[PDB]
Amino acid sequence: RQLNVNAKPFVPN
Amino acid sequence: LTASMLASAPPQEQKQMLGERLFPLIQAMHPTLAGKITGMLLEIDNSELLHMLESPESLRSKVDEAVAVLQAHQAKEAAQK
Ligand SMILES: [Zn+2]
Repeated sequence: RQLNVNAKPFVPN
Repeated sequence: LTASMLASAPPQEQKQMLGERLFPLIQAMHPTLAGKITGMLLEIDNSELLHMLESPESLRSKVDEAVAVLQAHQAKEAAQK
């Protein structure tokens, strides 16, 4: 369990 | 959303497909940080992302984890940066 805090935000559609 | 629909599309687009199903749920928990958290989670195994989409406790558990790290990081960049 490792997460990237710089991941690009997702946007709904 | 089925695993079949997922193999039908290519990588980049598979996350988009998954994010659409994940967003509403993560949003209910965190209306403002929703976009980011979702983004952070979409870098995980789809097989497990598929699992979370079927297991709320799992989704929530992952969400709280993302929330913690997200804040600890930002807070870090605040004290020094
Ligand atoms: Zn950091």
